[PDB]
Amino acid sequence: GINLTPEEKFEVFGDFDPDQYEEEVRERWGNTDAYRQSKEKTASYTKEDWQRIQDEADELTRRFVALMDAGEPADSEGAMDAAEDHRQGIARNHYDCGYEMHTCLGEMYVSDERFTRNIDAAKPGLAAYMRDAILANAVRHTP
Amino acid sequence: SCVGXACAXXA
Repeated sequence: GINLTPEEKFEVFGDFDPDQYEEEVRERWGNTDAYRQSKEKTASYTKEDWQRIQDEADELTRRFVALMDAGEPADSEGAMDAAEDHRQGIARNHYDCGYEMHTCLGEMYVSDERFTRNIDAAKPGLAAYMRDAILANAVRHTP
Repeated sequence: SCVGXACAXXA
């Protein structure tokens, strides 16, 4: 997958060691089909591809988080769009985390506080703010 | 899907 050095992972994922939980991930659910299409895609991913996503993810926080500051609802145009923006970013970055799939991530993310703590490192409750943004976004699209 | 710890997935 990532096949990076502790130093690259640091320059790329910051103070986050995903590799250590590589095989540990499947322990949680390890039953998805998407993950199969992703592994094929992440098979050769390099630090660049991985860093490209981080700088991209950082951007996601300021705007999302900034929305929170303004006190605007998550199902707001700006928020939901942000959600649709997240979708295409994580989808084209692994295989194509569809809308229905993108949602599965939203909530299954609130369950494990390990993700939250690592994700919320930017701000508490962000996970909830995104899920609703993604959920709503999926609704306006859903037939 | 796609990782266990911040953002990709499978469900």
